Order: sequence, then structure tokens, then C-alpha cells
Amino acid sequence: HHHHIIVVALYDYEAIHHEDLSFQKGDQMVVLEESGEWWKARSLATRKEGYIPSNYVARVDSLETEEWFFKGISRKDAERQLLAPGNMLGSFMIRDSETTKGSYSLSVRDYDPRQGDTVKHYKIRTLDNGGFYISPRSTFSTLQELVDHYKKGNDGLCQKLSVPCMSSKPQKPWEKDAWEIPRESLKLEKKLGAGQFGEVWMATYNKHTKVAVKTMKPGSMSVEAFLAEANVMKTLQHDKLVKLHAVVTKEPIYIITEFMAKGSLLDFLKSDEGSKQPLPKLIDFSAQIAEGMAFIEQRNYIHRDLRAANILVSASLVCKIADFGLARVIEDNEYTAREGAKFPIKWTAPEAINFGSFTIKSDVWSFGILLMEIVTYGRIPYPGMSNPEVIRALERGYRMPRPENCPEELYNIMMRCWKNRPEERPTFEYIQSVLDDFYTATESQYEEIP
Ligand SMILES: CN1CCN([C@H]2CC[C@@H](n3cc(-c4ccc(Oc5ccccc5)cc4)c4c(N)ncnc43)CC2)CC1
Repeated sequence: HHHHIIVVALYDYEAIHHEDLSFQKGDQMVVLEESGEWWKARSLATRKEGYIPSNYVARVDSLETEEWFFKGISRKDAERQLLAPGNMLGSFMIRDSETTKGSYSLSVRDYDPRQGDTVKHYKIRTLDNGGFYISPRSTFSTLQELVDHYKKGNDGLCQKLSVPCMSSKPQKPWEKDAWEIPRESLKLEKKLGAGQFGEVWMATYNKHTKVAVKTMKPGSMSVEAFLAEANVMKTLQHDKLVKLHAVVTKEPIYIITEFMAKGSLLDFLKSDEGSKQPLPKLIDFSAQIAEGMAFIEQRNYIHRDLRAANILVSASLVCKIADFGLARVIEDNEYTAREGAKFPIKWTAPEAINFGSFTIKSDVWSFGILLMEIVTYGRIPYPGMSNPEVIRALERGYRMPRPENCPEELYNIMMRCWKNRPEERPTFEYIQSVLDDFYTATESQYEEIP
């Protein structure tokens, strides 16, 4: 009923809107209301009221207040964060277990010549009368005691704990209730590119926030159809999908999203920087997209144009799916027809080309082609073949051969994605599983330390 949760700032926040409350790390507050990413709160110190970023604060009695506790992180994202540049041997984090509810997991950066950079996971068990342990000989009253113990010595661990995994201030939340925004709120600063049905620009919103704006050409979309689809796209909240912040519901329609500093995955892989990414990183890029596409599958949605051109890359090298569902709202009329085909033949499933049958299974086919794009660093699919040759070849059972530097398991995934019958193709859930655990035939999941 009432709101009795007291929170403390995990970072400083300077108000940029109207009803937002500014605060500094340590400042404690009372949550008066939970309105999503924004929470109405009261300063325990200066009595001031106002909205605060929910991701910048934590319950005062929580482990979320600790530098080494990572709340709401998956085993995979912990591995990716720990293996990120700027972390050292023994870098570590404690997180909520994904296998045993109420219990915790210790993730540590390790290095072996034969294995390379690795992340080892330890199960922190809870004691019934209070306390925690990884090995029965070593029990602790608190998790801080456990950390300090393993920071003094490995005591069975792969490495002595060094420093907490590095973290950065999270993204500031988009303004409360600013979905359909005025066009004058946006200053278009640099055109990033121009396509068949519109352009993309880097811009500033209300002088305070950098964003990307997809500007759709007049005649490309109905305002009402677009807004209905956009209201669904807004619900597709997942870390591997580009964040849609707002829209201008007047022709020319604008779609405002977070800015992704490294552009398209296609351009990145063809870049001097991306060409140097090792195969394990390429498989991780693939798994990131598979996680996003598994979410879209669980939500009964369809991308309709999956390809490296439609994957965006952050400065932190995180891949995020873009243009999910957009092809459904690009109308087929006299205006768009001049721009040429909406779908790239070499990425499109045969049933979609021949009958317009677009489903999650046609996305699976496209994901297979995207996997080949990634392992080939952006090479055109079906090298040496025109679009007409590809369609007739696919009808005769032709499939792209395994490229160099392509693990056979990855190629096998591609082949399954390219089954002619959509029902015989794998689920994104399966694809995500195989890719997330590609190098984990180690089994055990955790470490069995005595
Ligand atoms: C040769 N190159 C030249 C550069 N081209 C680039 C043109 C714009 C780039 N680009 C595009 C985007 C982008 C922006 C909005 C968008 O709209 C939707 C998002 C989700 C669901 C539905 C619609 C989709 C994509 C982008 C970005 N956010 N942040 C940073 N860069 C971004 C992506 C590639 C690509 C080809």
C-alpha cells in the first residue's frame, strides 16, 4: 500500500528535466511512487521531492550498494563485462544465481595459456541460520567477509580476487511521458546515412541528450499504422534490441533511438577495427543477436529484415538489433516502388520470396545468412552468384559452402537455419543455447572447488 522503501544514490544525478530531483552519491531518499525507469522520491536530507532515475539508486539494506554486486545480470553478460578491456586477472563480481534462487554466484576473471582469458563461476551457498560459503571449511557471516578472505588468498579459487569488475554510470532514462514528441525538440546535427525509404541522423533532444533519428520519406508509412506498430516495438525491452525512445507522428515520420557509436555491424566488420576481431568475439556477436531474436520469438514478434546492416554496435562492442518490425509498416505504393525492392533476396527465405510468408522461421533463415556474414567479415552472401542464380540454386538444394575460419558447429547451425521447410528450422531458443555455450563442453557449469 504505502511506500516505505529507503534508497541511497549509487551515482550522482543532475536534473535536466522539470520534475526531476538532483542528488549526489550517498544521498538517501524515500520512494513515494514507482513510475517505471523514473521514481518519485523525497530527499531525507533537504525534503525536496521529484523524480529520480530508478537505476541510479538501491535499497539501503541491499547488496546492490556494494561495488562488487551486479544486480540483474545474466551469467553471460557477467562473463562479457568481466572479459571487457580494463579488467585484470582476479577481477570479480557477485551476482544473483540464475540456477539456485536466493543463492549467489561469484564470477572471477582467470587466464590459462591453453584456455586464454576465461571467467570461472563459483556457487555461494546460503546457511539456514545465516551466513554464506563456497567451501564448507570456509564459512562467512557476510559476503564482504567472503570477498576480503578470497582477496587475501585464492583458498581453492582459480585466482586471488583482485578488484571489482569495472562499471560505468548507466544510461539516463528518457523523459517521463515523452513518446510522441514535437519535431522542434530535435536538432539534426549530422546525417549518418541515406537509404531507400529514409535517412538516419545524429541529433540532440532538447539540448540535453544525443540520439539517432531515422527520418522516413513522405509516402513511406501511414501515421496510424506506424504508431500502432511503434506502440508494440516500445514494449520489446531487451538489452540486445536498440532502445526506441520516441517518435514524431507526423510525415515525415521520425523514429528516435539511442545512439550507437560504432554504426552498423556490417560497416564495423568491414572496418580496420572490426577486421581484427578474433573468431570468439564474432561468435559472441552472434550469440548477442541470437539472444535478442530469442526475445522477439518469445514475444510472438517478427523482425522481417534480419541482416548485418540492421545490427548496430555500441562503443562497448555490444550488438543491438534494429529495424525490428519496420518492414511491415513500410507501405507498398507509388512512392516506395521507385526505391526498389524492400527485401534483400540473398537474406530472404524462399517461402517469403515466393508467397510473402514472413514468420519467425523466415527470420531463422535470415539469421543463418547473418552468421555467414559475421564469420566472413561482411562479405556478400553467395559470392560469385547473382540474385537470380541464388533463387534457382536454392531450389536445387544448393547451400553456401563452409568458409575458412568457420567452426563446423557454427556451419551446422547455418545449415539447420537454411532448411527449405520452415517447420524443420530451429527455434531461436535453441540457437541461443548452442551459441551461448559454444566453447563450454567443459560442463560442470560452475567450479567444483573442495
Ligand atoms: C555505408 N554505411 C554508411 C552508414 N550507414 C549507417 C547509417 C545509419 C546507422 N544507424 C542507424 C541507426 C538506426 C536508428 C533508428 C532506427 O529505427 C528503428 C529502430 C528499432 C526498431 C524500428 C526502427 C534504426 C537504426 C543508428 C543508431 N541508433 N545509432 C547509430 N547509428 C545508426 C547505421 C549504418 C550504413 C552504411
